[PDB]
Parts: sequence; C-alpha cells; structure tokens
Amino acid sequence: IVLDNGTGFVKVGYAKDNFPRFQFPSIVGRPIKDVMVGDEAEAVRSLLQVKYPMENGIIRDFEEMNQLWDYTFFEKLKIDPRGRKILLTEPPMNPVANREKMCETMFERYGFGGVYVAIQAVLSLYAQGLSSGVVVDSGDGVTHIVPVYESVVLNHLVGRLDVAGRDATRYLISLLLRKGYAFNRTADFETVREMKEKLCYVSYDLELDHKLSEETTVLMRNYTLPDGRVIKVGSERYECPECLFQPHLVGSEQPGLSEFIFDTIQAADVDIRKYLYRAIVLSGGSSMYAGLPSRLEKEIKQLWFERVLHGDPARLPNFKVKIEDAPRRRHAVFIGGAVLADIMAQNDHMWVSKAEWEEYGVRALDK
Amino acid sequence: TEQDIFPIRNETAEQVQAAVSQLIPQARSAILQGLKTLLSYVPYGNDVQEVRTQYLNAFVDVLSNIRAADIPAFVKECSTEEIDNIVNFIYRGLANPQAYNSSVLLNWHEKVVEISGIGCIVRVLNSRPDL
Amino acid sequence: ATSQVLHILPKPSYEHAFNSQRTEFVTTTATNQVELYEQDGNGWKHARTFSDHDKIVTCVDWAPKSNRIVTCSQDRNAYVYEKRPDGTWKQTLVLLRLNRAATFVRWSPNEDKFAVGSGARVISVCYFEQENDWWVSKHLKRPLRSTILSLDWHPNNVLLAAGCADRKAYVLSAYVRDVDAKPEASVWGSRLPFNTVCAEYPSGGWVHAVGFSPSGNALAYAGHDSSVTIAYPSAPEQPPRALITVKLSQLPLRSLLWANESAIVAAGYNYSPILLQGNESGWAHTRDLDAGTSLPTVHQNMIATLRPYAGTPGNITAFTSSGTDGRVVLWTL
Amino acid sequence: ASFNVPIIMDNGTGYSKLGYAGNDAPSYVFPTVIATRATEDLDFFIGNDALKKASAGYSLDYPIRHGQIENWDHMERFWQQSLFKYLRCEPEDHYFLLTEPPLNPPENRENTAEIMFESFNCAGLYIAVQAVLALAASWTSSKVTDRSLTGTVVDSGDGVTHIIPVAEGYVIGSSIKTMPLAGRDVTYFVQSLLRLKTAERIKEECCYVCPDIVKEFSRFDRLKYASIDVGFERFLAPEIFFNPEIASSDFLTPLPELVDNVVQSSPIDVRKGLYKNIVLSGGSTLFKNFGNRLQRDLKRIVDERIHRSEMLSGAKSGGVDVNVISHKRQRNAVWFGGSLLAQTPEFGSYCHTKADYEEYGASIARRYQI
Amino acid sequence: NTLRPYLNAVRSTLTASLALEEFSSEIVERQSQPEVEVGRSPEILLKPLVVSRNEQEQCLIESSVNSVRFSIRIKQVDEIERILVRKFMQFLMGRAESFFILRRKPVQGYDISFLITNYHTEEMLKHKLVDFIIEFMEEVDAEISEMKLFLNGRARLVAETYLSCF
Amino acid sequence: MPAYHSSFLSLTDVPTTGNIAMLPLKTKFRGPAYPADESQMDIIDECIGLFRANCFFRNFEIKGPADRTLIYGTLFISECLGRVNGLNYRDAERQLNSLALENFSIPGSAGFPLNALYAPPLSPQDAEIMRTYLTQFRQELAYRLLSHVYATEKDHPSKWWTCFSKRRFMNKAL
Amino acid sequence: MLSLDYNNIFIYELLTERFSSENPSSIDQVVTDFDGVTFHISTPEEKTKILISCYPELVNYGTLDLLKQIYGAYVHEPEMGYNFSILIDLQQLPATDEEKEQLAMSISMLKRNVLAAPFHRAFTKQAELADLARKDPENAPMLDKQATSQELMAIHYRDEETIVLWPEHDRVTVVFSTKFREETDRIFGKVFLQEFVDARRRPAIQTAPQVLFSYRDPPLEIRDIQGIQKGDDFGFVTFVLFERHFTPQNREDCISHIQVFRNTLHFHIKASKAYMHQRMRKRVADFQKVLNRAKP
Ligand SMILES: Nc1ncnc2c1ncn2[C@@H]1O[C@H](COP(=O)(O)OP(=O)(O)OP(=O)(O)O)[C@@H](O)[C@H]1O
Ligand SMILES: Nc1ncnc2c1ncn2[C@@H]1O[C@H](COP(=O)(O)OP(=O)(O)OP(=O)(O)O)[C@@H](O)[C@H]1O
Ligand SMILES: [Mg+2]
Repeated sequence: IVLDNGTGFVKVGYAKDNFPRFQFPSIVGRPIKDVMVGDEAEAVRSLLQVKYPMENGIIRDFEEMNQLWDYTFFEKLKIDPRGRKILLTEPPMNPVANREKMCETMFERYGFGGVYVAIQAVLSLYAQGLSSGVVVDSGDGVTHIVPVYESVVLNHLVGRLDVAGRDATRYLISLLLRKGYAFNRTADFETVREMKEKLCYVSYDLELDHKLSEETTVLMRNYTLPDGRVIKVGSERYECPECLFQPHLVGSEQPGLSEFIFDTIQAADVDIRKYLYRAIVLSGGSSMYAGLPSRLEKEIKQLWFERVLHGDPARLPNFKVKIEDAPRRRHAVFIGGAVLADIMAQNDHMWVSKAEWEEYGVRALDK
Repeated sequence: TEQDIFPIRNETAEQVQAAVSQLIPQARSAILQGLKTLLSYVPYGNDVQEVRTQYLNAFVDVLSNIRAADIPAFVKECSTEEIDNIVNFIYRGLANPQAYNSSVLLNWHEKVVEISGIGCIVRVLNSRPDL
Repeated sequence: ATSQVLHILPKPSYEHAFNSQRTEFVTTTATNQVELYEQDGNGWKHARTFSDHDKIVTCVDWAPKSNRIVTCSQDRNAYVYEKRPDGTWKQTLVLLRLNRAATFVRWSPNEDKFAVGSGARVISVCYFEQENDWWVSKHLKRPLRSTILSLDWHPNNVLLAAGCADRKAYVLSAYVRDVDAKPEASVWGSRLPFNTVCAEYPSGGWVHAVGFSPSGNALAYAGHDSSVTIAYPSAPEQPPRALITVKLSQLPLRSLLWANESAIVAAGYNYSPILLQGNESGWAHTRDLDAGTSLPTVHQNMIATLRPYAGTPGNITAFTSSGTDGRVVLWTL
Repeated sequence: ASFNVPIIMDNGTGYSKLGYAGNDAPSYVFPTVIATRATEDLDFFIGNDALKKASAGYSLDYPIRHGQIENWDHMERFWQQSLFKYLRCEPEDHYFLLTEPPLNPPENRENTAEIMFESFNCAGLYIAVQAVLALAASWTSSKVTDRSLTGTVVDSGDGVTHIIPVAEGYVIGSSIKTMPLAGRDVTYFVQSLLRLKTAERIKEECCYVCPDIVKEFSRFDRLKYASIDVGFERFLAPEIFFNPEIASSDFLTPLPELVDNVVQSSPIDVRKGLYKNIVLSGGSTLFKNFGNRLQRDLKRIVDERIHRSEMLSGAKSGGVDVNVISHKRQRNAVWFGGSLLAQTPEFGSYCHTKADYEEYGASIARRYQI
Repeated sequence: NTLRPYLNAVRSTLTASLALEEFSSEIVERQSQPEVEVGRSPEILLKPLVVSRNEQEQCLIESSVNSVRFSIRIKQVDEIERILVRKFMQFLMGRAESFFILRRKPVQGYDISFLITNYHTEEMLKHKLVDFIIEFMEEVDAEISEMKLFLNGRARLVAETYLSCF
Repeated sequence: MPAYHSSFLSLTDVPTTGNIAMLPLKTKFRGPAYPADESQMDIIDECIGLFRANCFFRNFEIKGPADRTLIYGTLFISECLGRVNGLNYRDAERQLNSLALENFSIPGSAGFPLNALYAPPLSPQDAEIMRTYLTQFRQELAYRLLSHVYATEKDHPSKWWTCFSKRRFMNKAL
Repeated sequence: MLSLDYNNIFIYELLTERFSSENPSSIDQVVTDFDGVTFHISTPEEKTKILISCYPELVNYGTLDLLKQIYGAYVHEPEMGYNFSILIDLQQLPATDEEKEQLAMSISMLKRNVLAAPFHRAFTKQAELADLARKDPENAPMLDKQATSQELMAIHYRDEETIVLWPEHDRVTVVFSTKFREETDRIFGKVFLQEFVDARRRPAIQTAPQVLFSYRDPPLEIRDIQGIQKGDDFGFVTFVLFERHFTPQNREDCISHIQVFRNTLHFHIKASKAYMHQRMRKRVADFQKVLNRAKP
C-alpha cells in the first residue's frame, strides 16, 4: 500500500494494518543477484561490499535506489507498479530537488496514477490524534525536529541535532575498549548494537549512577558474544546514551537534546507554546531508550523553573510539560501515514492522481 | 510521620514527663517483678529524647538486675503485647554494647525467640518510624 | 494426610491461573515468555508458549466463565489473549495510559471489565468500548495517593478494593455510565456516586491482599506484621461494629481468602498452611494443615499466591498453592 | 629507582623466557615445571633441578595449561622461586613486566597484576600482547628500521600455531584462523618414514627446504650419517605444513590460504597495510630457506586475486609491495623486541607506580598504551 | 560462652527478616532500583535492627522490600589481626563477581557489607544461606586464629635455622 | 599443489577410449600408438617421476585422460616396486614380465574398485587396441624401472626406491 | 629454601659450562645482584677473553689488597662502570681438576669478598685489644670506651640503608638498618625480630649469640653517626659475635651468612604473604563451591 523511505532502514505494509509487514535496511551489497538488496545484502554481507544510498537526507546511488524500489514493488508488495497507489514521506527539512525527482520517477517509470509525498513528522504527530504539537524525530544519522500548528509545520523552528545512533555506538565501543578490552572499530558492528539496546538504559542520575556502579554488583550483567567468549559490562551500560544529552562529549559543541529543544520552544511566541508544551513527544531514536521520558521531563522542568525567572517553587504546577510515551514510537509515522492514506484515497480532491502521473504542465508546486 | 505512623502528636502526656518517671521509680524500688512496671508503659514516641533514653537505660538496668534462674516462667506468663514490648526493648538496648554488657539481653532475646515463637522478632522489626 | 505433586516447574510460579475446566494452567517464568501445559497421564506436559512481551510478566488471570486470559507486565501496558477456534491463542493489545509499571491484575465476576495494579498513584480500569475495537483507559487520583500492591474484585460491578502501600486499606468503586449494571445499595454505601471511599482501615503494617467471605460481607486483609484483621461495616459514615486483630505466632503470610463461611485458610513465607475458625465475637487458631512441622515439612521454600478451588461459591473446602520454586500443590478442606 | 634496567619475562607453555633489557641472549632457560612435594611445606625443585630430581619429585605436575593461568597458587610460587633463587633480583629497584597470551581476559590480567604487585611489593607493572612484542623485534631488519606497528603476528608453536593481526598497534582478534599443525606433525612424519629424544635430535639437526618435491627428487639423484640414514625425509618434512594433505588431511586449508582469508576478512582499507609486512613469532617455523618459500607461495597464491581481479573489475591496482622478513634468531625473540621497546625513554610514561595503586585498588590494571 | 547465644540470635533475626518481594520503583519507570541507595524511600524501609555481644564486634541488620543489607564488624584487638582482616576483606571484595552478592565499597565505619536481592533469594534456598552465613563467619574466625598460630612456627623455624648455622 | 600434473592431455583431440586417451611413446614390443616426432621426453619417462612423487599424495583432480593415465602409471609403478621391492633380480624380472605381458583383459575386473580403475567402460571397437597399448606401456615402464633403479651393484636397485612404497595413490596400498 | 645462596647461580653455571665447552660464543648479557650492583659479561675484542665487570667509600678506606692477594694478576683497567673489572682466559689455565671450581666460586663470591674487607681491620683491632687486656683484666672498660667512636666505619650500599661496626673486648657487635614501606611488613618484621630474641632461651640453642631489638630508641653510642637518625619507618637490630664464632678457623662462613641478613627477612616475609594468599584463595574456592551447591 504505502511505505516510509528512511535513511537507515525502510518499512512497508498494507494500509490500515495492525502491525508492519516487511522491514528492510538501506544497505545494498556488492559481490546471488547482480547487486545485493535487503536480505541478499545483509545476510550475505560477509562477501559483498555493503552500501547505504540514503544518508543525511540525501542520496548518491540513483541506480541502487531504482533497483531497490523495483525489487520492493516486485516482491515486498506483489502488486503492479502502475495498477496501485502509494504514499511516501521523506525526512523533514529535505530538499525540493529530491522530491521533484521522486515525483518524476513515480510518474514516468512505474506508471503510478496517484501518489502523495507528505512530511513524516506530520504523519507521526497525527497518528497520536493531534493536529498541533511537536515531535522529536531523532533520525539514524541526524535528529530532526520541527513543530506543527494549523496542519502545517513551522519552518523557522526546524532544526537537526548532530547526535545520532552512530555517535552513540562509537562512544560505546570506545568506552568498552578503554575499560580494559581490546576491540576494533569495525571488528563487530552488530554485536555492540545488539548489546546496546539490550542492556543500556538512559538515566538522568549521574551522582547515583557511579555510586551504584562502584558500590554494588547488581548493575553488572553477563553477556554472551557470538563466538562464545563471556563478556562483562558494568558502568558502561548507562553512560552510552548519555552522549545525546552531552553533545560536547562526542566532539560537537551543541546545547543538548533538551537544552536545544527548549531554546527552540521559547524561540517562538507564547501563544503557541501553551499548546506545544502538552505535545512533547518523540518518534525514532529519541523515543526508544529506557528511562528517556522521565529524564527529558525532569530536564524540561528544571530548565523551566530555573532558567528565565524563578526564585522559589511556588508555581511549579502552572506549567504542565506533557511528555507522551507511545509504545510504538518507531512505527508511529508509519501507522499515521497508513491510516491517513485511506481517507485521501476515495477523496477526488487530491491534485496528484491523474495530474502528477502524465499530465505535467509547467507548475508542480502543489505536491 | 504523615504516613505509616499512627501516633503523630501526644503533647498532652509527653509535655508532662511524669508517668515514665513514676513507673521507673516503682520498678527501681522493687528491684518476675520488673516487667510488671517497666513494661506497663512504653516510651511514647514524641519530640522527647532525653526522657526516652533515661527510661530505656532504666529498663535495661532492671532487666540486667533480675533473677536469671528460671526465665521460662515469666517468658511463658505474659501477653502478646508484653512479649512484643520486651523484645523491642531488648532490640533497642542491644544497639549500644559499650554501656551495657548485652549478654543478658542476647540471652533473653534467644529465650523468648525459642520459647514463644519465631515471629516475635519479625513483628518487633517493623516498629514505629521513630519509636 | 492430603497432598499432591505436579510439574516441578523450575521457575518462579507466583501464580496458578487455571482455565475454565482447570486443565490448561498458565504461569510466569520471570521472562517475557510464558509456559503453558496440557493434561497428561499422571501429570502435565509442555503444550505452547506466549511471546511479544518486553519485560518480565508479573500477574495474569483467566475468568472461567468466559475462558479468556489477560496478562500484564512492567512494560507500561498490558496484553490480553483470546482463544482461537483454530487451536491456538490469539494476542491483542489494549490502549491504556499510565505513569508507572503495573504489579497486579484481577478479572471481574460478571466478565465485563478488569483492574490493573498500576504502580503509580492512580488505578486504571478498562472494558469493551461500543462501536470500537480498542479498550478505553481510566485513572483515579482523588482516593489513592500512593502505589498499590494487591487487588480484589467483590462479587459485583462496584466496590473495587485496592491494597495501598501505606498502613491504610483503601477501597474504590468503578461505575461506568455506559455499563447498564445498576449500583444496588448495600451496607457499604447506599446510592454511592461514581468516585467515593468507604473507610481507610489502619492495618498493623503492610498489606498483601484482602479477603472476602463467599456471601460478600465480612471484609478482611493480612499484612507483613504477621497479623490478619476483619471488618463488619454498618454504614459509610459509621465505624465498624467489631474490629478484632489476631496476631499469629508463626511467620507472616500473604494472599489470604475465605475458605468457608466461618473458617479461613492462607499461607505464605511460613512453610505450613494455617487453619482457623471465624466468628463475629471470637477468634482463635486451631492448628495447621501440615502434619510434619532437608526439612521435615513438604514445601521447603517460600509459598507464592494462593487461589481457590471450583467447589461451590458458598463453600469450596479446597484450594491450591505453590512457591518460588514451583511444585504446585492442590490441598483440600 | 625509575632509571635502572627494566626486566622482561615472557612466561608461557613449555619453556619460559626471562632476563634483562639491552641484551641479545636469554640469561635463563628451562621448562615451566616445579617438583612439588607438618611444616616446612616449601621444599620443591624448579626447572632443571626438578627435571633432574624427578626421581622423588612426586608427580611434578605442570602449573600452566594452554597458556592461560589455571593454578595461581602454584604460579605465584614458581614466579617467586624463579625470581629469588635463580635471578637474585631486588623487586624494589626497577620496573617489572608480565606476559599475557593474545586476548588475555581482564580478570586474569588483573589477578596477575595483583599477585605480582602486592605479594612482592614492587613498583611498576606493564603487560602487552605477544603480537606487538614479536613485531617490535623485526625492527632490527633493514626493511623497516623504524617504529611501525602494522602487520601480522603468526605464532607457530610446538604443539599448535595461531595468527593475530594488528591494526596500527591495536590487535584486532575479530577474524583469526589457527593452524593446529605444528612440530609434532613433522615429528610423527619423520618417525613414520623410518620404519622422542631421538626424533627430536634428528629433526633439530638436518632439515632442508625445497620449492617442490618433483625437483627435489630430480636434484637428489645427482648423503649424511649421524647419530642411521637420511633421504627425501628432509625434503618432505617442511611440505607437511605447506600442504596439510601430506601430513594431515583434516585441516586441508594450507598456510597461504589461511593467511589470505585472515587478511581479506578485515576491511580492505586496513588489509592493504596488513598484507605489507608480516612477522613470525617464536622460533619453531625457522628452517633453512623457509621464509622465502612462504613468500613465494603467497606471491603465487595472490595471482588469482590481483591479476584476475584487475581484468574482472577493470582497474589497475598496483599493490605489488609485499615483502616478508624473517628473523635471524627468533627462538627467544619474544623479548628481543620488548627490550628495544622498553629501552625507550618514554617507557615509564605508560605505567602505574605505587601511588597510582595504593589509592585506586586493582581497578586500573587493564588499559595501557604503546 | 557468649558466642552461641549471639549466633542463635543473629540466625533467628536473619531468618525472620529475610523477606524479598518484587517491587517497581515508583520514581523511575521500567528500572528496578534498590531502596537504600537511591532516593529516600521513607515509607518502605524498616527499622535497622542491630545485635551485639561486645564493644569491638557487632552487625547492623537492615531490612527493606528489595534492598536488604547486612554487615558485620570482625573482632580485632591487636594490629596483627587488624591488618589480617583488612587485607582479607579487601581481597574478598575486590573479586565481588565470584559471589555476585558482596559489595565493592562497604559502608563507612564497617569492614564488610553484603547485599541480597529478590533474584538471589529465588536462585538459592533460605535456610541454606542462613546456615552458610554462620558457617562462613566461624570459618573466617578459625582461619584468622590459625594464621595467627601459623606465623609462630615459621618464625621459630627461621630463627633456629639462622642461629644454628654457626 | 605438490601433485604430479599430466601436462600431456588436452581438450582438442586425442585417441581416447572409454575414459582415457592415447599417449604415443617408444617401446620395443608391439604398441597401438605410432612413432613420435622426437624422443626428447617420452610419457613413459615422466610417468615414473609422477608416480614417485604422488606415491605419498592424497589424490588428484581427474580431468579426462590426463589424470586417468597418470593414476594408472602410478599404480603400475607401485605394484612393480612392491613385487620387486627386495626380491632377486631374476624373480623380479619374471614378475614384471608376467604382470606387463600377461593376459590382462580390458579394465573392469571384480575385486578391485571399478570406479577407481576405469569409470566409463568401452570394451567394443577398442578391445585389441587398448590391450596392446596397455601391454606395451606396462612392458616399457617395467623395463625402464629395472634399468634405472638398478644401481652399479649385481642387479641391486636403490634401497629407498623400494623402501618408500608404504602408501599409494588414494591410500590404495593396504 | 631456608638459606639464600652466596654464589651467583648464573656465573657459577656459565663458567663451568664454558670451561668444559669447546665453542665459546659471544656474550652481551647484563646481570644484576642484590645491594644495587650490575655485572657485564662480554668480550671486548676477541670471542674467548671473558671480561667480567658506594665504591668510593671503600676505596678511600682500602680494600684492593685482599682482592689482589686472592685473585693474583687477573686485575685489569678500572673499566669505568662497576669500577672493578677482571680478565679471564679459557686457554691458559693451570689445571682443571679443582682450580676451575675454585675460580668459579671466587668469581661468584666476588661480591662478598669485596664487602668483607672492613672486617679484617676489625678482627686485627679486636685481637690487639684482647692481647693488650690479657694479663691485666682490669682497666679494660675505659680503654675500650676510648678505643671507639673513631675507628668505626659506615657502609653506604643504598640511598637509605646503612651498616656500621666497631670493635670490642672479647667480642664484637654490629647493627643493621631497614626501611619498611607498609604496615603489614612492619608487623611481620617486628614479630620476626621478637621471635629471634625469644628463641635463644632454649638450652639446645643457648650457645647462639645474643640479639637485641630497637625500633624507636636506637643506641645512644651510634646516634652520633652522621647517617639517618631515629625514625618511625625504621628498624635497627644489633648482633654480637663471640670469639668461638669469630675464630679464624670458622671466619669464612659466618661473614657470608651475615652478609645476607637484610634479604632473608624480606624473603621469608614475602613467602609468608604468598602462603596467606594461597590459604585465602583456598577459602574463597571453598566458599564458591558452597555457594554453587546452595542452589536447588
Ligand atoms: N532496541 C533499540 N533501542 C534503541 N535504539 C535502537 C534500538 N535498536 C536500534 N536502535 C537505534 O535506532 C536508530 C535507528 O532508528 P530508526 O530505524 O527508527 O531510524 P530512521 O527513522 O530510519 O531514521 P531517519 O529518520 O534519520 O532516516 C539507530 O541509531 C539504531 O542503532
Ligand atoms: N632451526 C630450527 N629448525 C627447525 N626446528 C627448530 C629449529 N630451532 C628450534 N626448532 C624446534 O622448533 C620447536 C619449537 O621451538 P620454540 O622455541 O619456538 O617453541 P615454543 O614456542 O617455546 O613452544 P611452546 O609454544 O610449546 O611453549 C622445537 O621442537 C624446537 O626444537
Ligand atoms: Mg612460543
């Protein structure tokens, strides 16, 4: 039905589905077909040069993306490329050239009669039943954020944080190395990732973290490597996600995940902040860590009652920083788009079907 | 204080500070007779600390200066409240082994635990927050 | 005298969760996975397992009349499993917004709703919403002020009990407008409103569960201080007519109930089931079910929650218990 | 006193090496074994003493197994005895150095540090990997003649062999292929082609190395009596390792193929450097005309990888830079390079003194530097 | 003999206070933390019971729902036993991963402090550990006594073998 | 590898029969092949060296006749060395003759493995040709071995030539 | 081992191996012994001429006489470094029955031989004093008190260590010094030095010399020494040498036995510490076994 073109990974499933159906990463191999694609590029990546066309919201391998979409429409969907419709959404703050190229392709390559290219943040925010609010879209390589109001996102408040999963994994492996072990940066990039999301949990308690790590053993765990060697991890389990809150540790001068969000919130007028405060949510890397909602809520409260004008906690309950924690935050935008595409299907007011396929004039702005 | 603590403010009798002294005087004059008076009234948990410490010291001294020939008699002849109170008193007195010897206290604790039941210690463990 | 040994179950049981016919019991394993067994010649056998959970599952339940199964965990949400006609068990999620993790869950008598032991300062209840597929959420902030540990459902759609962490024993009520169940008046409260409270009975310490006579009255509850208390309320504004607190000499217990109209049985940390009578103007301990009090006793570990037997709503004269090392037993009397 | 000559001790299976820096030959050599036996429970021989007193040594068991320390109670005794009765060294006079097989676990390394630090009350600990210690010994050759920690360490032992590449000093043990074939295979081959002490004496006295047996036989028809005759056995001995099928068909993977797989498993970016220079550890695979044989085998096996890949892919890759360098005396070269590495003035800038331990415990005992 | 009464008392109080149950931290979500180290937890912690038979030895028996602690002060009168028990506890707490129960930094003013959680109580029996605690204490006492008695032999042997050479 | 390659067979043209090809060489007895252009290096001489080198080998990639002929020559040389390992010169020559110029028919006899001997059997249209070729080749190889291995002694061959016959091609020695 | 060897094992083995060998190769080893010393075994130019390599304090006192008298004409250039070189050749030996072993033992004990020169003057002075106060026992105390504080010499074989000696009448006493950098080592040394003085009470060993102890109260006669004064992390032990032990008939073994007094104590202390560690490891293994068995 529809899909969500992501930088690192990509999903696809039927419209109004209970859960996703297919999941493939944007890592093409190079040797078994001519060029590895998805499973053929991941499971057989040992003897194939992997490649990630989508990166930083841009693309460089046009033929690679073409083959990816062809294989998708052939097997993942099992539907005719022209006898069906789709609705994709690129990352926020993307260029217009990419959207124009995608439209030209969907119009003159597969024969799609009706398509739609919206903003992923808008769909992720609408999936939760809200027309005005904010979203923390911590992408795989860049954490983009932009508010929403009146069914339109404010371009002035659009931004992107340098922190991402790559820097997190890099700091994790660096800490595992400096802790006593001797690992390589590219020796095993999958075991470290599997162990991070399995044993690491973000916690905004630095005074208690090291105390419990150096005064107790319950924090210690026993992890098994792929070969069989028993590896141990101690205080390096909670320090890994701390790079998001301290960009200066990863070698990038940035306020922080919460400090920057605040600076952007109070940057606009007070008429919108009243509703933006009760819509603090995240969809992506900033909504999958354990203990992240409480941490960001505490940070927001602190920077609220100790930043602008506050001397005593006599009005702490006036401002309510609503931070929703959606369990399906990874597929939030996917479900939003899947549920929205059904309302615009029967509607004949969409100026895309029968117009953005072959009837191209001299104006292609309404897209 | 606010929660998990029944007594909150008992200044009506705490400010007096006379019942404890009267009870300690009769016990001292008498010194299977101590527990009758020394256990008739427990130190009321309040802002008074010197009187409570004095009463605890007096009770410990009375327990030490007691006939240890056949403790089982008094151990079995006592109500649940009395055994619980004496167990709590022994537990609170065994905290400072410098002033007291604590040998008689430990012996009485072991005897009341092995003669009455194996639940008195658990019951006395969950005492008041500041009493 | 009477005993029975089933699958050793080398995992923390903490539950029994029998089925409708009491033939397909479910139990946790300190992991997202779940273990299900089927009847076999003089014992059970592995039948199927469940998945899709993130953190260890804590409590589950199954209403015998409907043959449904509901589960919860410390994952901010709870799941429910339905019986599939093909020969398997379906899985479905319920939309409920909470602030902390859940600890306990209990089904409803008439099979119309359920309660969850949210670890936060609020309790939630869900049900089947008309003209929809998901279950609406719920929360209460006025009556409760701290976390809850145990839960119990009176034989009705009102007066939902709740075991608070503090020494007080709170009690709530859930009367939804869409639910046509009329809130009949009783001794607890006549024409009680949606949100209300009956009385905060100060216990002798902690609270592990609340008892309920087969008739409905004579509320009771136990605690960690090795003591059990009863109550005979006469009005929502009057005090109890008889508040007797009996303190057993053995180790404390948990998850009590009302075996007979007068007799009460329960177990817990102590390695022996207790047996005592009950009266409105008297109380005394008779003896224990064990007849041998590495170890001489049968159960050489901590006893887990205790569930009743089918029997009859008026009297059962039987029950089942287990421990942290499995070895479920089906006592009698 | 922070300036005296350090000490290097590379203790391992079989023979254990120990001596001082700024030298070329070992000061003591003997097998790692002790002749363990009311009171006076400390009388047990060590080394050659135990080898001779085996008559009453009462089951002289080995204290080391598979390189990893398994019996610390006996390892500490062996260490202190070899240090006091066979070295006559003062621990509170200079720095120390311990040995650790490749991928030594933090638990064992910290245990060794704590048992060698608090027991003798020394001042200064240092542990490294055998790969770097062996690679530092090849600096004497005219090929590198400088500090360049880039290559591979192929440790060929008497019982078994292994390989552990290093990426700019950091040994990456993510992809390694060990060769169980060792001197025992050639010993059994020689013993079978003549149908312990005599076998070793015959194997350590005459061993030729030929390009191919087809030419060795042709050159033989166109020889020595010691100890009792010789022949094509000297030519067939070395090939037992080159072509495992000759000695043992179990591990058909030959040495060139294993090296190619190990160097191609890692990313090509670092493999281009790893495949430049390689050094062999120990002195087991050191036979007359051996190094050049392996070099020729590798440069012949790389044909189908370079020449064919150039036409298949269509890109001139002038990567003809491989040059293997063999050690002159590697029988005890594990510490030869360690001596040169420790003789640098900056050797003490990456150690831990008593002040860095008395107030830190056994926590900082794993992270080191060059 | 004031040793057996104290041993019986500590055994009984430990068996009575050993009650571990699963509890979720009402402060942070989806992280099971202790109740004696993080935050305050006023309405969960019990009264810290202590038992003592002398002035130089004691044990603080603290209790909680999932953070029960326990510590003992080994008897020490001379510098020999002092440094002996110091080094022993140091080496024992250094490799805390072996037992998975001992701590790394005992509480201030004590020698060694243990730590038990719900998992540790379910992976092993109750009376077994209760008896093992007393057995380990008695064995440590006997080993310290032996070490004190084992040095005299070596000392006299060295003296006799160094003075008899002449 | 250390095996003995054929270096004579190809995939262009050859007088093959069943599973092997023809290899013209110089011989005194009757042969099916014709005289070669030059006697600089015959196949019977290279086969002896190939067998002496592969006696201690595992196997060889059978590629048409190139490997079949080499395996046959190695087996014949091993049999000759085992029959005349340490026997008298007269008896050794008698056995060599009785094994080379015997009534041995086309391959495919019982007892011995038919797969290792000759997989594709083609008796018709080449029976006599194959028989005479095998006879001539066996006689030539036996005579060459008896002339080469024989040292300056009174018909005493090299000791190693007879003592290094423990194994065989594909472990076909015991 | 209960008695430390006085001869270097390395040299004692190398010399006896090269004397019987027939292919002497080059040697470039640098061995070091106790008391902060360094040796250099190497040949300058040839392959057979073995050139084997705190000192000013003994040079200004005079010690080369005995070394030369014992070594013959094998001395060589100072050879800046250890400051005492020796030239040995494996081709001009006088015999091989026992002279080889004698020369090996001498080259191994060179350390003690150099550290034994200050004792000859003490022996001579003690003999002279005994001969002076032989026929007249009286008047000995004042003469002895006047014949000290001027001839006593101090040895500096370490940045902090220091040993002194002075003669007496009918006997001679010495004193040592030690610096402990730990409390456990201090206690071990204390108990060892106490057992040393306590062991003489036995009648079977009553003939042994008398040994005293002094931790913070050093002798007032030696306090005048310019060396280190009384200190907290210091321990001095005094010994006595009687005529029966100081007799020339048995004057070669006692010197070597006393020259290794500072190392034997530390060696025994470290052995005891290793035994303590072994017992602790055994107890830990037992506790681990019990814990693993406690499981169901
Ligand atoms: N279990 C986990 N918990 C938390 N983070 C995880 C987990 N597994 C993977 N990640 C991280 O999630 C990130 C990828 O998230 P996701 O796939 O949602 O990104 P995306 O939406 O494709 O990104 P973008 O919008 O930038 O294209 C990576 O940093 C990855 O390491
Ligand atoms: N020049 C040589 N040629 C062939 N073999 C040799 C040569 N020199 C030594 N060997 C043999 O090599 C084998 C290994 O010797 P090496 O000193 O390398 O062993 P090692 O690495 O200490 O052994 P282990 O790993 O078992 O402790 C021994 O059998 C030895 O005799
Ligand atoms: Mg080696």
